[PDB]
Amino acid sequence: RLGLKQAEERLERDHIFRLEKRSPEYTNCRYLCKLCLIHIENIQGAHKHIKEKRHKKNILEKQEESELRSLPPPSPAHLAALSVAVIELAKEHGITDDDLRVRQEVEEMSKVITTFLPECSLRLYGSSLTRFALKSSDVNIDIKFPPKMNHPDLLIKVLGILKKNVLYVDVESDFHAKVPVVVCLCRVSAGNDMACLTTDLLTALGKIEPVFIPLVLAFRYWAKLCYIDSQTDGGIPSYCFALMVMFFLQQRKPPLLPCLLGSWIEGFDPKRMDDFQLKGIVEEKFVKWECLALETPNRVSLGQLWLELLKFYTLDFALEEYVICVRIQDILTRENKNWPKRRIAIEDPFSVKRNVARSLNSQLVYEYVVERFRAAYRYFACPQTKGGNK
Amino acid sequence: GDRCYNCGGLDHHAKECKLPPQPKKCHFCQSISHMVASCPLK
RNA sequence: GGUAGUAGUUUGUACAGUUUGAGGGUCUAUGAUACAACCCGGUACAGGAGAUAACUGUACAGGCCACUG
Ligand SMILES: [Zn+2]
Ligand SMILES: [Zn+2]
Repeated sequence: RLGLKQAEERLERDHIFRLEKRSPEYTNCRYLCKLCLIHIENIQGAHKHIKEKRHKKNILEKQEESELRSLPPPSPAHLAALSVAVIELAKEHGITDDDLRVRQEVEEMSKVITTFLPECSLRLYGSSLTRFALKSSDVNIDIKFPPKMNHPDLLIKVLGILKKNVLYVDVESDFHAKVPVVVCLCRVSAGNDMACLTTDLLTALGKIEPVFIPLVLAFRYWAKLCYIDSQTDGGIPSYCFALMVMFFLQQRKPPLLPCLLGSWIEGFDPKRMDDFQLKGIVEEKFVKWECLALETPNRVSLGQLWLELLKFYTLDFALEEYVICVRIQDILTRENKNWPKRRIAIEDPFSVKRNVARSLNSQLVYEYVVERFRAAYRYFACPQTKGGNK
Repeated sequence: GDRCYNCGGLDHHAKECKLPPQPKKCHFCQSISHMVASCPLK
């Protein structure tokens, strides 16, 4: 009688717990696994489950997570060294205002095209506009055009010139992307309506929060190291990484970024915000709330922000459990929006119909991302020369 | 060669053992109140 | 444009159970004994459930080649 507990006591060391009451989905089964999420019916079955390769492969990961949680708190000197290291990393590889001015001086190419076509649709877009990367996401100029015209013929005629002049090198046109594009590295994709609406927000945040740019830049550099940034060949969309950072700052206990919607709203019904629609920024103010600066400035060492971000995305919460969104500070379940659970859920504020990040369906890539996150956390948190930074 | 883990019987090993888990027994004194390492009279 | 389904042939993971090759004692021992059976044993255990590869069908995530209500 009493000894029976000892028999399951061993099982208690592998995170195996007997069901308090019978579960309707598995009536026969009487056991559960915290890590594997599998039901069992007999103690012999539990012991067999202990021998499972995946059970131990997850037990080792749980032990590593526990070890990471137990790391000693960072010292002030280590924090300062890490902060200066992140500042150096951001400034060395960061698009500065001079580079953005050089890129703007797009105007010459617009002048060239205007001679051919009376109506020319050119607008700066991508990493240079946001200053959140160095030719990583939406490199150079990605254009947007109204839908009143016909995009295909426009694309053909505009690419005609870039192909005609022999001065340019390696000019092709690819239509395999979500929108037609021409490379000469120029990008011409007419019909965009929401991408500019998002880069407007990203540019607006550039100077409203000084620490926003360096943190997103460091995250982009780390993704480039890990190869997760590239949308093609799997991974996670390159630009949405910035949004990822925006989620951390927004979900941090002391927020560094105001909420896009919900900060000021009337008749707020959190059940569904699909009807609500946003618009372009208005003098760096809150996005259109008809149907982005904190009241008090926040300034903390960049190393502390980096450590908090790593803890948030590695040791704090389960990535699959909740979606990455910036519309509302409140956490939203994935099943509420009917989104898949295999792909990492990232939602840009201006479009909630589909997941922006759908290239992480492969579980191998997700496991690689998680293990790289853990490796980065242990590399940075543990004391090392120059604050344990690249 | 070794007693069954589940039942403490040399007849069958744990994998072959089919009976449900039952209180452990101290081999030295044949008492389930304590284990072999904690036997008082040993 | 949105939900769902669709013959094989393909995708990466995990997998009831079925079969090779590698596995763990070996030292703790007198003696037997045509191809006519059996073996003394000081120097052993702890609370501990014990292996890798080719088949066999399978819940998952999107497609090959695109289709249907
Ligand atoms: Zn037994
Ligand atoms: Zn005893």
